[PDB]
Amino acid sequence: ARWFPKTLPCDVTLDVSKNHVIVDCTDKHLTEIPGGIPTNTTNLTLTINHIPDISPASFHRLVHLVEIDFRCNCVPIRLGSKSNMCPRRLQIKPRSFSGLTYLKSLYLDGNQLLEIPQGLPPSLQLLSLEANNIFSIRKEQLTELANIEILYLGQNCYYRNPCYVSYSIEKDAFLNLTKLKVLSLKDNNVTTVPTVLPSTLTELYLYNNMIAEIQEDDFNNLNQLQILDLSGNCPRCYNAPFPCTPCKNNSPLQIPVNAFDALTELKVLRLHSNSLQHVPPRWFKNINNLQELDLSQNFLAKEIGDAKFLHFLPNLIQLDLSFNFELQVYRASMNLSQAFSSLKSLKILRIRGYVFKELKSFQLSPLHNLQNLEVLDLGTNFIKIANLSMFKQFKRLKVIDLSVNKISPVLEQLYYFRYDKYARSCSCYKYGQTLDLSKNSIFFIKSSDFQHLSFLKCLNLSGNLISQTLNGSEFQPLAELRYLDFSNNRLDLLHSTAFEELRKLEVLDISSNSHYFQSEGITHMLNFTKNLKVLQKLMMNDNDISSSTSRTMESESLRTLEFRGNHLDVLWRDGDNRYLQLFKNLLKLEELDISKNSLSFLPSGVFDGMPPNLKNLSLAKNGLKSFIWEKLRYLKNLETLDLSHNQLTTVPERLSNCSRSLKNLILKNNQIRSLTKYFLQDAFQLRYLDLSSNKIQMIQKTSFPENVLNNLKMLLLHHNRFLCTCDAVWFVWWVQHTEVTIPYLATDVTCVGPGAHKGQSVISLDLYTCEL
Amino acid sequence: ARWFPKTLPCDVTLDVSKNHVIVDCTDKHLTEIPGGIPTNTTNLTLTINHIPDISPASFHRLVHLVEIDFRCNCVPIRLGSKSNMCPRRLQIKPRSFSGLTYLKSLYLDGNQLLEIPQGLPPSLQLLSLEANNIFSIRKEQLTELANIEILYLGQNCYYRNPCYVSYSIEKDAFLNLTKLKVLSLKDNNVTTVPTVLPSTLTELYLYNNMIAEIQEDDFNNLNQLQILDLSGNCPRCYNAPFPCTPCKNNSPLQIPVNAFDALTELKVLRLHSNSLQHVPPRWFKNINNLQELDLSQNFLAKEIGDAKFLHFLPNLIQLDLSFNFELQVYRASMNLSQAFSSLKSLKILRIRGYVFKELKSFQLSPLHNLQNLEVLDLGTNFIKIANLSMFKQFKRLKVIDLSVNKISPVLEQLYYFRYDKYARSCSCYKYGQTLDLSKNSIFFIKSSDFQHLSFLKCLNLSGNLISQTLNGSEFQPLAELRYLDFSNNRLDLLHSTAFEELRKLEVLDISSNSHYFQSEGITHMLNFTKNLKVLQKLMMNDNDISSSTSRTMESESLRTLEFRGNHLDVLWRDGDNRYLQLFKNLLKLEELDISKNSLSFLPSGVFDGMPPNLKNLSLAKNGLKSFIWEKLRYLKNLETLDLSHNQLTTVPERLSNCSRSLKNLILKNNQIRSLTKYFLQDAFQLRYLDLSSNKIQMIQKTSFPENVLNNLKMLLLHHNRFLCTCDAVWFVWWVQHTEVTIPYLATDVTCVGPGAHKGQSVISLDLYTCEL
Ligand SMILES: CCOc1nc(N)c2nc(-c3cncc(F)c3)n(Cc3ccc(CN4C[C@@H]5C[C@H]4CN5C)cc3)c2n1
Ligand SMILES: CCOc1nc(N)c2nc(-c3cncc(F)c3)n(Cc3ccc(CN4C[C@@H]5C[C@H]4CN5C)cc3)c2n1
Ligand SMILES: *[C@@H]1O[C@H](CO)[C@@H](O[C@@H]2O[C@H](CO)[C@@H](O)[C@H](O)[C@H]2NC(C)=O)[C@H](O)[C@H]1NC(C)=O
Ligand SMILES: *[C@@H]1O[C@H](CO)[C@@H](O[C@@H]2O[C@H](CO)[C@@H](O)[C@H](O)[C@H]2NC(C)=O)[C@H](O)[C@H]1NC(C)=O
Ligand SMILES: *[C@@H]1O[C@H](CO)[C@@H](O)[C@H](O)[C@H]1NC(C)=O
Ligand SMILES: *[C@@H]1O[C@H](CO)[C@@H](O)[C@H](O)[C@H]1NC(C)=O
Ligand SMILES: *[C@@H]1O[C@H](CO)[C@@H](O)[C@H](O)[C@H]1NC(C)=O
Ligand SMILES: *[C@@H]1O[C@H](CO)[C@@H](O)[C@H](O)[C@H]1NC(C)=O
Ligand SMILES: *[C@@H]1O[C@H](CO)[C@@H](O)[C@H](O)[C@H]1NC(C)=O
Ligand SMILES: *[C@@H]1O[C@H](CO)[C@@H](O)[C@H](O)[C@H]1NC(C)=O
Ligand SMILES: *[C@@H]1O[C@H](CO)[C@@H](O)[C@H](O)[C@H]1NC(C)=O
Ligand SMILES: *[C@@H]1O[C@H](CO)[C@@H](O)[C@H](O)[C@H]1NC(C)=O
Ligand SMILES: *[C@@H]1O[C@H](CO)[C@@H](O)[C@H](O)[C@H]1NC(C)=O
Ligand SMILES: *[C@@H]1O[C@H](CO)[C@@H](O)[C@H](O)[C@H]1NC(C)=O
Ligand SMILES: *[C@@H]1O[C@H](CO)[C@@H](O)[C@H](O)[C@H]1NC(C)=O
Repeated sequence: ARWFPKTLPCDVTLDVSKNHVIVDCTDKHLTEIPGGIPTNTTNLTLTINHIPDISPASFHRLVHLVEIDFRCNCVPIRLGSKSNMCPRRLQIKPRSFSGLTYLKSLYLDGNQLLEIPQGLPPSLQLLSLEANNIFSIRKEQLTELANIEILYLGQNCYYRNPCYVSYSIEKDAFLNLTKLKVLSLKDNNVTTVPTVLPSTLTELYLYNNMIAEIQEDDFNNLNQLQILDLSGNCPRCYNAPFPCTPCKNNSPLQIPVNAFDALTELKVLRLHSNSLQHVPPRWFKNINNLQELDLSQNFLAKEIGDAKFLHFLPNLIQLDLSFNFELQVYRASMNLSQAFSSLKSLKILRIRGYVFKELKSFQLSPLHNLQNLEVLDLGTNFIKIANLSMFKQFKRLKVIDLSVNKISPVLEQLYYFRYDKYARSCSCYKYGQTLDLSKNSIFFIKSSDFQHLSFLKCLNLSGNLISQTLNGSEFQPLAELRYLDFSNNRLDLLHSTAFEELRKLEVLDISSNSHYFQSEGITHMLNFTKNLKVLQKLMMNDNDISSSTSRTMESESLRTLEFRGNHLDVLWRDGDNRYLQLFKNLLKLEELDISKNSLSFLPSGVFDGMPPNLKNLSLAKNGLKSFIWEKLRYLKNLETLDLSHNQLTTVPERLSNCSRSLKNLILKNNQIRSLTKYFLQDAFQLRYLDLSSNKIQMIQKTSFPENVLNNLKMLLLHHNRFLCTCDAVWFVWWVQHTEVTIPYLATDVTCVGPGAHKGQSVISLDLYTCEL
Repeated sequence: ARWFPKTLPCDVTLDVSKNHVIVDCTDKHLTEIPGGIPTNTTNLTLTINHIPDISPASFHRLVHLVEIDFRCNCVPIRLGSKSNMCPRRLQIKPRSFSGLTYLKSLYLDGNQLLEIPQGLPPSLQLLSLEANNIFSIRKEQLTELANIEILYLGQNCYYRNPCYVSYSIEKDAFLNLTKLKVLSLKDNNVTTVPTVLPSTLTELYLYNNMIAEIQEDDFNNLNQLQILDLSGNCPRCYNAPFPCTPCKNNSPLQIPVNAFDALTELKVLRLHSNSLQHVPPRWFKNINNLQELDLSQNFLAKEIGDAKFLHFLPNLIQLDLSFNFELQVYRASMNLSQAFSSLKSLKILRIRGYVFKELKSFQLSPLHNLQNLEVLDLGTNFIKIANLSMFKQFKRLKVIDLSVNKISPVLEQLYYFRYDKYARSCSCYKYGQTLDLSKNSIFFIKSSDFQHLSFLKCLNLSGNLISQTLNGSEFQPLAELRYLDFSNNRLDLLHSTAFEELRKLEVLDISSNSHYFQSEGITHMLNFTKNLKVLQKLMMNDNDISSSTSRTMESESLRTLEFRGNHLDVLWRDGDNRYLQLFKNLLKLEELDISKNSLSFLPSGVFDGMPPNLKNLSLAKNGLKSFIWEKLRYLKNLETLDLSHNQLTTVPERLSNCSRSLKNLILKNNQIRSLTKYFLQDAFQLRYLDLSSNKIQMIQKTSFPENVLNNLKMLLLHHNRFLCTCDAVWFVWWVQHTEVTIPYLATDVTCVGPGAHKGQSVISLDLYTCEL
């Protein structure tokens, strides 16, 4: 169907609309730029290869290049692979870029460049050189960047990439860059705010450096600036998960009361981890459009009880005061000043790590009339006592986050403590008001705990110590709850009435409640689903279920059931019939996940026991060694069948005879060593076939008739054991000229033999000697 | 060093003392008995193969045979492989066994035999036919077994192997078996005790059948009988994890009060799961040597409060009353009759599954002066309340097991519910007094909870809900405790004084306490070990540890540290120096397990940081892709290094030059494709080398100097990718003629090629074509 196979080990994409021809050679194990990149090419990406040099030959004919992404061909030793270290830094010849008169972006991050490449074209707007070894910026070396708008110079001198000296910036070095809009000098061992900066700046990033003092003429001319980040200068180093040296005498970063007076257009000010003990109100008189303020990881515990500066922040949308506890203090309560009530625009308020024992309703009084307050995040505070009913006054909020506390009767997992949360590399909220009580110490629950909280749409009890026999009496106020996360508890299904009070329950997660399922003789009423008339999705993963008092689960509403990580192999012990219909009366079940169930075989009758409308069935990761494909005829609405990561050695003789409906067949990571002679014959609804990571040596046209292959949206065959003899002539030819999508022709569709062709990719194979 | 290689795919062993030449071909995928079995063979095992028939040729010359183990060559389909089902039942030709004049044991279990094989020689003493299809026993078919003493006929008719009729035993079928001592007819659909049985019987197994009544004279002549098992006739079927049919009206097994009057010699009486509601004292009038009584899984709850039959059991050693609770009752307390006090020889009392809310001290008073009580087992009782100090009156006991209860302020896992716990296939007690509180609902602890338990040597709190900051005040009475299992809790190491109260603690398990290590910003004092001056072994597996407030763990006593399943990869982030000596001041550490720590490379300084007496180091299952072997010289006492299940591709050029001490090198399950030219040269300390499951094609003699091979206790080479060309001539000759121990030369030391030799064993390879 193609006259000319593409040998090029890169994805080539066309945007005729944006007149962009995108060549992506990310991570293709290249040691030189490939030959034959399309002449018209605009976007060329070579990230994560081992190309040792750039020279005028490199970009060649590619005079239409508007972006070169040549990152991480020589990553700093502590940041890159230690099994494939880069031996000598990237070498950039003179004259390598001067010819590309249209070049608008040059990414050279992570190549151990010692100096800024020069001879760059006047079209250049973005220059990225993060994670190199450039720690002296001289103004003459920036002449070439007259038109530059975004300059990334960070991470050239920090603990993961040390330069052992201070960062040096010549006076006024960036001033004649009259179009510079974003300047990043983060993670650089900078000692002073470089002056004078061009007034064009909208974004200035100076965080995680060694700046101890702000002079007040540092930001005199930054009247266009919108983002200022001074975080991590004089860091608060307690439990730092990276090497951290605070400023001497525990000094804060010193910012004169008026250093921000020119920042008329400042929208976000990040002063995270500056060891601040006060926030002088005078900082903020001339910014009255500030919307985002980060004051986390300082020493502002008492300042939180005062905070006169809040009165000057009426347009503030986000305010972060997390981790300001003073070391070794366990406050009894939270003293929030009334000044918080003047934060009329406030949508996001986060105060993690204040560390106090009791939260009572009055201490949140300053927030009672913040009419757009959407998120109150009080996590990681070791609160032991809280009347949950106090949150009736916050029916308005979208998320009340008490995660990680000690109560008893989405941000990254390393977020507040990560060194550079913005470092570049080479959930039930949608249902409505959410109260997150996850990772707490609630050992018992009763309906009263939730009085005056009827409005809740999603409730998170994940990771508590709830080990009680739910009989439908524990959650009665929560008449609108649609989502209950009950995972990582010890649910005791003694009563088939568990959870039935939640009459609008749509999603129930009782995954990882294996405690009681792991001990013999305990009763488990699995048919409790009969009572949740609205339930749509039930997750009971990793429960170790191997016995059930009830022989059938019943639901008229349930569409998806996650039953992964249990012991259906024991429930379906060969000879025991009693549970072969456990799922039959889930009448609108469309998706069943029973991967990870040790099902080395499926008893006869499992398929007949499946509910009538099943579309998507996962039997992955079961150690399946045999499979009676013919019993798929019982699965009359089956469209996706996932047999990945098993021990299957054969495919059916006639897939067409096993199902008239199957669309997506996933057979990756099995032991298949060859296909049956007429495998796919007349399988006209087959659309997706993953056979990757098997042991296939040959594929003849008998098994892959082209009138079924050619309607495949995708066809995965990488990581097999292909034998590229003259007997393979049709498969090699078909792989070379098909329009069907086959991922990884470059890196993993390969001959294992014979000898001559070993490790050679099938797409590059010349089999002319088979035709003499 | 051998002139004649052993090609036979079976382990051949010699016992010169007992004149046993044992040939073990268990599970060698045999389709016929291998050729060349030694003529002297006495013990031949062919279990789990696919040998389709036995005929006189089978053993033709093996006339010294004393035992043939020919089990599971045709397992019943519901019991056996579905991927390699047996197609046709085993066929035994006439006269196949009559020649083996010394045959004393014949195992033919699991071959779908239709009839008792005939022609057996009169030497035969043991005959096993479990899991066949022989369900009609006729007196004529047993004449041949005149000298028989042990007869296994069970599992020929039950739910995993159905015969669809009742078992038939001809009247007096076994009477003329004048030497029969063991008769087993378990799992057979037997309906009546077969009569008359020979009076030689010492053991009779009739369990899991359909016997509803014992006749008064069924055991009249069994005056030599020692073990009677009538369990599972009229089963109690509640929560049965197998198909279970009770007797009509849930009636008990009916046993006349005088049925045991001849069993003067009975030591073991098993009446498990017989739906008994009373135990008539009259049963035990003439049994005065009973030592073991199993009364579990009945309806004897009320009887436990009465139990006049105990007065007739002064020699009883074990009594099991487990799982006798009445359905739908949650008794408030346990009523044990005062008659328990007449059980003076009692060593083991098990009453699981009585189901009561409170255990108070007065209720165990019938046991206070049982002077040989060693084990009291009260697990799986849903006890909600128990004052632990009551066990001061049981200092004499070895194990107090309150496991799997609901207390708050070694047996099989399926044991009382297993169908046939004796079905045949084809820990801190040693420290002293043990109180097992594992799998309970103890969320908070304090010193008084253990008042008057100063004697305890081991405490199991595994799997409770303890989520508190231990500061060394919680265990203060436990002055003699040597072992604390604290696994599966939520340990909070805020204080480095945790556990210091346990001043004689030798083994501490805090594995699987990952909860608080999973949230950022929490303080974890890993140096709490300085305070335990006798601690020998610390397990902290699977805690997900990735951050630590203390930089060094300190101990003067610790020998073993299990640190598996954590995130040393994060702690030792490349560029972060601070934790590279975390184990350095554990001065007597001899064993470190830091497997499963995501260590894809080891930062420089890890080996230098290791404590000075480290002998045994596991870095298994880390995704290790590179390894600087030379740094092993920092481990001056290294003897065992485990690098198994990683991604290593090369071995060092000279292992001897990397370590002067290394004895055991485990490199299994890596990506090694070849050995260095002088790999093992002068490695005079090497004793054990595992190179199995790699990708090795060739091994030359330079790499395996024979003055090093001859000091190997073992050398594992199976499952590589050996290439049996003429270039392999030395390795094929050496494997065939060496005396070094190599497991699986028969089964998994195999050629992948070239062509002719694929799948062929190296030991069988004839390379004369390489010498013409
Ligand atoms: C024996 C194996 O079955 C099993 N399986 C479990 N999963 C389970 N859980 C608990 C449990 C215990 N205590 C606190 C909890 F939160 C849970 N129990 C004990 C129990 C036994 C019977 C009854 C029946 N009710 C008591 C009665 C009769 C009915 C109403 N009357 C007051 C209630 C509880 C369990 N027993
Ligand atoms: C977030 C910082 O790190 C961290 N790490 C943990 N692991 C942790 N655990 C708890 C905890 C709380 N309450 C119940 C529990 F069972 C555990 N807290 C809160 C806390 C913080 C400080 C102090 C120290 N105070 C100063 C003293 C001694 C004590 C009282 N005196 C005034 C005590 C408790 C924790 N805080
Ligand atoms: C940041 O700058 C400081 C000071 O310029 C560097 O510290 C010097 O490092 C060398 C080599 O370790 C020492 O001999 C000097 O005494 C250090 N000077 C001071 C003042 O400490 C430091 O290495 C730089 N940091 C990084 C990550 O490169
Ligand atoms: C044990 O014996 C009973 C009868 O003694 C067998 O039950 C018969 O099975 C056939 C086929 O399943 C039925 O058509 C009969 O109605 C059954 N008879 C009775 C009285 O139930 C039973 O199959 C045997 N059990 C096993 C495991 O083989
Ligand atoms: C291609 O490069 C241009 C110029 O840097 C950029 O604006 C555009 O978004 C890129 N498009 C793609 C698909 O990479
Ligand atoms: C509930 O909290 C847990 C634990 O923090 C989290 O993993 C999970 O995603 C939350 N549930 C939802 C539905 O977001
Ligand atoms: C269910 O059990 C709870 C205790 O968890 C109890 O308070 C309640 O009365 C019970 N509900 C019913 C309907 O029996
Ligand atoms: C579930 O099945 C059990 C049978 O053991 C029955 O007692 C109970 O009423 C059933 N409950 C529901 C909700 O179907
Ligand atoms: C060999 O067979 C005899 C006869 O049954 C048996 O007593 C002995 O234990 C067997 N020895 C071994 C090592 O299998
Ligand atoms: C438990 O009994 C002991 C006597 O051994 C007594 O000292 C203690 O007060 C009792 N504790 C409780 C909670 O009843
Ligand atoms: C403690 O109990 C648990 C669970 O019952 C068990 O796995 C563990 O082996 C026990 N600990 C010891 C030291 O035997
Ligand atoms: C240790 O903490 C416990 C609470 O777990 C408290 O009762 C006790 O007073 C504390 N003792 C010391 C010495 O800090
Ligand atoms: C553990 O190390 C910490 C370091 O912060 C120290 O404060 C504490 O006293 C140490 N504890 C012990 C028992 O050595
Ligand atoms: C080394 O340690 C492992 C446990 O991690 C143990 O299985 C093995 O026997 C030890 N080897 C020696 C020689 O002590
Ligand atoms: C390794 O070999 C070199 C060269 O013989 C030698 O100088 C060095 O001492 C050796 N190291 C060890 C630890 O044997």
